[PDB]
Amino acid sequence: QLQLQESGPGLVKPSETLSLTCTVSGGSISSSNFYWGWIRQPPGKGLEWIASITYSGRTFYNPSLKSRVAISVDTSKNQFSLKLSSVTAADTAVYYCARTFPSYYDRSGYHYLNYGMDVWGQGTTVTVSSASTKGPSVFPLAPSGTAALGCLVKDYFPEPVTVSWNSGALTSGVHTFPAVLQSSGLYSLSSVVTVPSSSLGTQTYICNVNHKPSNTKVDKKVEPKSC
Amino acid sequence: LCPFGEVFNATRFASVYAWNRKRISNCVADYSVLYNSASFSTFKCYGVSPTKLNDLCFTNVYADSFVIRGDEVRQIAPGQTGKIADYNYKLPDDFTGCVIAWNSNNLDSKVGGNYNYLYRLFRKSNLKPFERDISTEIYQAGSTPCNGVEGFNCYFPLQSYGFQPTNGVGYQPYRVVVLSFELLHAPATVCGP
Amino acid sequence: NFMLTQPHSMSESPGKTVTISCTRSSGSIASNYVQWYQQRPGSSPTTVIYEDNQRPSGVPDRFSGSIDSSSNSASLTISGLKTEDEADYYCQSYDSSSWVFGGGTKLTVLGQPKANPTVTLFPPSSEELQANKATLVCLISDFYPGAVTVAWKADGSPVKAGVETTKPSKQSNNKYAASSYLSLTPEQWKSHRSYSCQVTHEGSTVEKTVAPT
Ligand SMILES: *[C@@H]1O[C@H](CO)[C@@H](O[C@@H]2O[C@H](CO)[C@@H](O)[C@H](O)[C@H]2NC(C)=O)[C@H](O)[C@H]1NC(C)=O
Repeated sequence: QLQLQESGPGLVKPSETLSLTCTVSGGSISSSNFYWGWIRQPPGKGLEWIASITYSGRTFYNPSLKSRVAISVDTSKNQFSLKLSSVTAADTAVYYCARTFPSYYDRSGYHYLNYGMDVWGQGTTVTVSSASTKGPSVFPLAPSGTAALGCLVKDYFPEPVTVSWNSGALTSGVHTFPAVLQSSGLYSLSSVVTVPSSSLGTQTYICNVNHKPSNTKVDKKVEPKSC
Repeated sequence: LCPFGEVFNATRFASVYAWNRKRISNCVADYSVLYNSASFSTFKCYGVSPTKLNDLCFTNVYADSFVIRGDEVRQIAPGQTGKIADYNYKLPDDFTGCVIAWNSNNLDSKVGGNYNYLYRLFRKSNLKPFERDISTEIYQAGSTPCNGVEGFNCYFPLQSYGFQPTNGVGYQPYRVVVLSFELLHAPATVCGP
Repeated sequence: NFMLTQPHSMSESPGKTVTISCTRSSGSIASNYVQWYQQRPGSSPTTVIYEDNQRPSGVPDRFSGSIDSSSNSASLTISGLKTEDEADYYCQSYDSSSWVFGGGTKLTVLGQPKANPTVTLFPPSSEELQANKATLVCLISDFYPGAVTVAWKADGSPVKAGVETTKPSKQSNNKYAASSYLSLTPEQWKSHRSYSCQVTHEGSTVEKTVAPT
């Protein structure tokens, strides 16, 4: 029942310090039997381990990143954190927090610890950029058995955005398309819900657009066309 | 000397849903009879090394014992999940102690199947650490009431392992002993030599 | 530290068995536990094997892991392959110096039927035109295999500028989606009778048309 939730700034400038936090629920970060670590994945590439820690303070580091890394625990917030100094474009990645399989001793007294990840977080996307956040502009995509209606989420930076419909009450027939990366370097995406044509007079449809890096939340009502 | 022979060499072992606990206190514990044995299939210690136990003192030792199948032994570990950890026998995340298992096919399988060993398959919530549930209420899996009988989406919550000596090892019976090493703000009463 | 080498890509039919290898470049593969992580596109990795051969609860029993000291490789065997198993798979081990990840294997499940794309085309909203912008939105979904070409028309003339089209991406349901956006000035939108999004898939064209209100 362990759940891990990353939080990050979405953006960091080259040469500045990246700070990420992982909030744990369904378990205590002060447990002596586990390590807690960070793994990252650059766009379209493989996994890389960064570091792991346990509350007693023993820490392990990827030797290639070690000199730029700090990792720490905050028991009263049930959190652990990552600091990565002097970031470059190479540090653009999705960062995952994770809890390791538990440490143990075998019958011969050999100690096994920090050897693999058991429970993974959701990931937080980090983009290294000179630019600040840009929040989206949201436009309705009006419908004319079934009808397709949607929301256009235009010109935001960086990734990601999330879209829900009717505050999470409408999930059937929802398709949020992967974003386009524009030549400008901004993103746009669309979310479309397929609904019965007969609902369109009486059922209200609202898209709920979240862009955490700009702290933007936008609700847009999508109303049928009437020619 | 602490009575670890009575636990490990008991002729009968509990079903996991009705797991046995023996409190061990006020005695000298020779753990070498365990860690010098090559007879165990699993021997994993959390927060303590077995090669140090003869040098250590605890307030109490608890010995919990039961039978599960081979591919469920991995559930008897901190942070694990599955039908055994969730609904039958739960270690705490902070567990300090040893999990010791061995194959018991020769004792606990029967031609035609031994159906005496049960586990809980259904429960409304997960067990807390070291909680025991021996209730046999009909489990409501759907939205219609059970009126205390099996029926539409209403199931008896315990299921038999049915151990046959010819099963694959993952489906053979394993006897498990969990030793908990407890440190309270109170005098030590269980010490190594 | 050592390398773990995996095949980049593998394909197999549903119901069959696939085995993915993970070869350790130096020191014994048996010296250190090997894990396997499954990752679907856009999703966190999940652990399917740990300590070489142990399966987490919730992992189907047709996932198994093993070690071959002979080739110095770990293996993940997926028996009874399901379309749900399409994913990237990473092996991972370690020694006293550091963790090591394999480079990942992309598994494709063969035999999926040809599916023509569904195309939805939206004209500019009155709100966007009020903001002096005009985006046509061409949403392409449920196609297999995962390649389309998109052509836009102004009346019957080809559109040569203002088009941005995504790479196809695997949906939940193992078919593919893509989107194409055409940016116009309000004058370009109002000055043509219609615009069209033409989607070609496996030599067949699906077209939608929109026009000013
Ligand atoms: C349970 O019974 C077995 C078998 O009688 C015990 O095993 C022996 O233990 C001593 C160590 O004290 C060894 O020197 C003998 O060689 C063992 N005999 C065999 C046949 O293996 C075992 O120790 C008992 N378990 C406990 C916890 O006391």
